[PDB]
Amino acid sequence: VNSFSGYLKLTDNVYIKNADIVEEAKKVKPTVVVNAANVYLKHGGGVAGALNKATNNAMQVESDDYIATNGPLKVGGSCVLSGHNLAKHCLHVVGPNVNKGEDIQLLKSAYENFNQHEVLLAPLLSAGIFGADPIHSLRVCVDTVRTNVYLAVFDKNLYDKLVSSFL
Ligand SMILES: C[C@@H](O)CNc1cc(N2CC3(CCC3)[C@@](F)(C(=O)O)C2)ncn1
Repeated sequence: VNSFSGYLKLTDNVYIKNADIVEEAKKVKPTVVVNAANVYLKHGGGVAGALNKATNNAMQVESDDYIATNGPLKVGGSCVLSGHNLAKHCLHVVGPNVNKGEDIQLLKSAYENFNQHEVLLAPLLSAGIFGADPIHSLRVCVDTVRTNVYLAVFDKNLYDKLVSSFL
């Protein structure tokens, strides 16, 4: 038993809700919140901009030190950093950004990072400003992640569409 409330169950291990991942995180304080990161951990907009703002920019400060030490992530890769006031940990995961021409097949590799964590609160990778089809992203999530994933979908309209088209 865990504290996630109001999710629709899609599969044995994947759950979905219409929620602001930021407000979902502040209430649940999950062990892991997933950020829709880029390789530079520049958290300017989309989910990343919203998460970072909710930490009062502490996420960005920590991220800049991480990059200064380690260099950029790989597309399809991830790193674990602090969850600040939102979660114990933040798993920064880089899905491909279609608006940069990145290969969509890397979306599966991105979701594989979730399997290193028993339970996660997460957005749909490569959705929103990353330019991928959220329905494809949901399919890859279901077909790749084996651990327990609670997906927060900000837009009520897309949420309804994802549920209604889910196979
Ligand atoms: C209130 C909002 O500002 C932040 N709260 C969100 C956003 C979100 N999206 C997902 C997405 C990141 C990968 C696709 C995104 F960038 C996009 O849909 O463009 C933003 N998902 C959950 N909560």
